This record gives sequence, C-alpha cells and structure tokens, in this order.
Amino acid sequence: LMAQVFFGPTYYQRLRHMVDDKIHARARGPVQVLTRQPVEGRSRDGGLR
Amino acid sequence: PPQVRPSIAMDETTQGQDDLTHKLSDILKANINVQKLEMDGSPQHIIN
RNA sequence: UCGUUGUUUUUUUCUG
Repeated sequence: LMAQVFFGPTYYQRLRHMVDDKIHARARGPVQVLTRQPVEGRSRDGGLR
Repeated sequence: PPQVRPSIAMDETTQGQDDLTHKLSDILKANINVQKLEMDGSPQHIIN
C-alpha cells in the first residue's frame, strides 16, 4: 500500500445491544382492545408509532 | 356502552372494573340514595 | 374440521 498503517493490539469490549435483540417487523397482529390499534412493544409484535 | 369502558383482565379469568364502571356505579348508588331521602326523614341537612 | 385468543397500571434503568 502506497502509505503505511497504524497497527497494534487494543482492548475492545462487546456491548449488550446485539442486533437480534432489536430487529422487529409487523405485518399484522394483536390490537389494543380499547382502541383496536396495534399493541406496543417488540416482545408483543408491537407496531411502529 | 362497554366498548368505551372495557373490562380489563388483571390475570386471565379475573377481570377488573374500569374506573368509569366504578364511577358510574357510584353515581347510580348516590342517585338512588337521593331518591330514598324524600320518602323518610330528610332534615334539610342530609339532603344538602 | 376450518377456526383459534393473551392485561393493565405505574415506576425504573437504558438506546439514538
């Protein structure tokens, strides 16, 4: 490579925010009884606001 | 109707009364109570 | 034998 590269070890730590814990999609599903609207929360197949 | 004040379900079988249900039932009790003062001793202070 | 339903209420610590 025409230029050089900084290079070395460094202390890296993983973090709790894994992607699979955030991915989510809703085509249809449960709706709030009161308003007949999609429920809230990823864990319940919520709907985006 | 019930739709406006649906019955919540605290845990499966046991369904709690929406606040509106309690309030309406209390107003109904009070209204009956006023209807019952006139037929007996109503010393203008129980009425008030 | 298709059908087939799953709580609220607050508070909290977090993410951009």
